Amino acid sequence: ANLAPLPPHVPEHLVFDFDMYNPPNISEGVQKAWATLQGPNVPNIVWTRCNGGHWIATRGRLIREAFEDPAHFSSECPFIPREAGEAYDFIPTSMDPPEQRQFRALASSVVGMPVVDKMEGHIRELACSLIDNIRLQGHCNFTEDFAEPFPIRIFMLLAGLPDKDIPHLKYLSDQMTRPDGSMTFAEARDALYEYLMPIIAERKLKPCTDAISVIANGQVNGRPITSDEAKKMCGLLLVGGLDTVVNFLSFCMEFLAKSPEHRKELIEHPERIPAATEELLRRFSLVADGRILKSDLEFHGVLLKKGDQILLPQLLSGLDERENACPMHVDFGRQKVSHTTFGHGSHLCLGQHLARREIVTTLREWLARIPDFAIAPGAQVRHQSGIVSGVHALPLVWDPATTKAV
Ligand code: HEM
Ligand SMILES: CC1(C)[C@H]2CC(=O)[C@]1(C)C[C@H]2O
Ligand SMILES: [K+]
Repeated sequence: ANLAPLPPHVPEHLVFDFDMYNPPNISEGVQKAWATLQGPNVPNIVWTRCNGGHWIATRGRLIREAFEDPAHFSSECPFIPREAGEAYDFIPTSMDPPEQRQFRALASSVVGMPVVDKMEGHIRELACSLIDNIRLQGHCNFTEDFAEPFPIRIFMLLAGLPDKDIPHLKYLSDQMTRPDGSMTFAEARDALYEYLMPIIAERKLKPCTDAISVIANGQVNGRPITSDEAKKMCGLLLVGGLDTVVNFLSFCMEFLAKSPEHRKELIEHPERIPAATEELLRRFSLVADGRILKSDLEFHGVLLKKGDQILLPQLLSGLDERENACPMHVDFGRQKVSHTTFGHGSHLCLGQHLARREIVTTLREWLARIPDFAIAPGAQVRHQSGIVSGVHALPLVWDPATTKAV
């Protein structure tokens, strides 16, 4: 990991060379590898020299404080490294208020609770279909056989995209969150745009009721959304639809495959699933992005200079022992589940109703049919970090005679 030379305004004792794309002991799990930032030795604000050099807030309180302070911590450059944050132009995420407010309203229209409730029957049926089909085999590669097809196919149906384009779209979205290096962020962004611009154009000529039609034919400030804004908005929805829930589901199922007491609780008390969903979202939070400083700022005794970037990992607040006692322990009866998994401040995630509904459906439908399962013997479940953290592969095994037709 290359280290950028230490800027002169940054003092030595705050330096902690954390690589957000390669955190230390990832074999303990990516959330526990990020939590090394909250170890005993570690200041609450640190400078890392990796990825061009940037600050990191490591505590839930400072993360929330920064997220509620867009006048100082701007969304104009929200990704590390700078080159990616500079090329990030998705809408509404790259706008500060009040400008982002009306775009947020358009985006919210296509993935909001009215749309989730409209899709619920599609969501239920595809999840049951996927889990039937594999129920009698006694094994699966969960990432490939459920975690990817279930949320992506729902998102493609909501956006009206053939699905068939999934391999290409999935590969581009991955490039922007956990890059492999064969493309810059801008190169993946520009390929996503070449895909989207003709569909947007096609859909102003022949509108359907899908999400891309509704955006391209939308309005901000009483005037038509432009072609330029429509593709930056549609692009954002495509990266969240393809690379968030997908990764999160694998984390949960890996947890449940090692935790029979937790499985039984959700089978015997199905009304507990929504609360367990919240506690799995805290424990297996997976997003981390950042902000750029609009001005010099003395932040809890540390001088941040105009143009510094600061990583404010959304996943860290709920792993913070100051927010949740015994934070690595999953407790479905936790009296207060404190987290910022879906963000904080004016950018709080718009697709979170879709995500919760997909997570709850996975939990209920998988456990109604495959109540007993395990990680394959001698399998290594390998994690991966980035803007969105993930799981490489999750081989599960189970006895088909202990499954259930429903
Ligand atoms: C477990 C699943 C998900 C998690 C943890 C998650 C996380 C987040 C986080 C942390 C942010 C704030 C980023 C920032 O402050 O810069 C955000 C924003 C956003 N997310 Fe999600 N997301 C998930 C699923 C989805 C899905 C499926 C969609 C569907 C399109 C989506 C759409 C959006 C949008 C549109 C925004 C921008 C809101 C704004 O900037 O005003 N998310 N998400
Ligand atoms: C940070 C996000 C999770 C959020 C904004 C992004 O770029 C994401 C990676 C997808 C979208 O939902
Ligand atoms: K920008």
